[PDB]
Amino acid sequence: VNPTVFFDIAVDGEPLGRVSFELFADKVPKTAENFRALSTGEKGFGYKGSCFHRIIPGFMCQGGDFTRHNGTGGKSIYGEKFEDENFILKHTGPGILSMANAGPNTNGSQFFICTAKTEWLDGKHVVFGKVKEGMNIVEAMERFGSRNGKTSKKITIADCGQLE
Repeated sequence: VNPTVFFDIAVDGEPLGRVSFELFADKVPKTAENFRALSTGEKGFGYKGSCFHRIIPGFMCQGGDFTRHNGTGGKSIYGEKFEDENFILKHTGPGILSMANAGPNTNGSQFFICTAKTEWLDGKHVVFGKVKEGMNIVEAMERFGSRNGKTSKKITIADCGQLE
């Protein structure tokens, strides 16, 4: 019953591969629905064509700023930034999908994929999904990042949507 969504990743415009996600709608329905709807584009805006603007190897890949492309933008499907739904799920290792934010109850569209256990984020960022297939593609993405997060190649979501 939990939705599955996919991202088709490109690097400087060349296809890299697909990464799918299980979205934990049974535990965090409002947060999972936000990400699902942005991935299908069914509200008229969303992730398709956006970039991963901050990649720090051994740490995480951050994306979802489809409005300013640099970490300062993005917006939810709810017309404003929304609340931290709960912190039931923890940052337990690589593949965890979590919401970026600018402090309590400031969720928009930005998210990150963990590439290591990041337990210091527990209780600060809402975990809402996990990579299902294509962890190897996130590992290939990670190699284009750097210590300060700048990417050495443009990493874009060439296509995205809902699976099954």
